[PDB]
Amino acid sequence: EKLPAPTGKPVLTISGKIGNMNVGDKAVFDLAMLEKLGMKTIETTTPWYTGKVRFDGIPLNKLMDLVGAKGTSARVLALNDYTTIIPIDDFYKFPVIMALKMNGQYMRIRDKGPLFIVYPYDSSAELQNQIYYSRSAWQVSKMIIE
Ligand SMILES: Nc1nc2ncc([C@H](O)[C@H](O)CO)nc2c(=O)[nH]1
Ligand SMILES: [Cl-]
Ligand SMILES: [Cl-]
Ligand SMILES: [Cl-]
Ligand SMILES: [Cl-]
Ligand SMILES: [Cl-]
Repeated sequence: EKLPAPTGKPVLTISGKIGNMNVGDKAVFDLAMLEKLGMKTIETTTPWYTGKVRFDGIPLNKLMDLVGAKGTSARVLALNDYTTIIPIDDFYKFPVIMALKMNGQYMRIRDKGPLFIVYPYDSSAELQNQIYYSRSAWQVSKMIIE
């Protein structure tokens, strides 16, 4: 089905090698649109917090299927200047999510919110390294499929 236009203010903008766009050559999502997609939880320890933290968000695998991603990598840009490149295969290899809530509460824009890419770190020794930590971009605003 076609992808609708955002009614609310945009929180995420996907562009690049995508097949489904709603605003020009881009897939723009308001918070409401993101929540229409199924949610998944990740309960894991992290190098940013003490103990386990509960992350609720949308799996990036279904997010890629929704925009019809046809690239190999994803250039993730933070609200300011942070940049990270994630191989799309990570989304199919791992149940990575785009977190919206942390401990059942929306993330504050001042902290990691509104969007935060999280991997299930404690689920695999392989995920316990800087590679995956560096790709866990917070305050996400744009995604470019390359
Ligand atoms: N927005 C944003 N997200 C980030 N996600 C992960 C990491 C890494 O843990 C390291 O700090 C840098 O690779 N740094 C950042 C960062 O600076 N900014
Ligand atoms: Cl809004
Ligand atoms: Cl909204
Ligand atoms: Cl769904
Ligand atoms: Cl390609
Ligand atoms: Cl292992």
